[PDB]
Amino acid sequence: GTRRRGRQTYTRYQTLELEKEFHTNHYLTRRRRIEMAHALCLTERQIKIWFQNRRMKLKKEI
Repeated sequence: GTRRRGRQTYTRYQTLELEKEFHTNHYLTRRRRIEMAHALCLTERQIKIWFQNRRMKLKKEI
């Protein structure tokens, strides 16, 4: 039905579960990414995007 959805946003529930994750680990593995697809209930590539935009927005660690 709806496979080609056009949305470039994220919900608090996602931004949160994604924030804490990036805080604990810097790099996400293949299996680790899938583990998030369940809790977050999103595509496997969706997570990569949040990491590509986030990791790019920030730099180094204070």
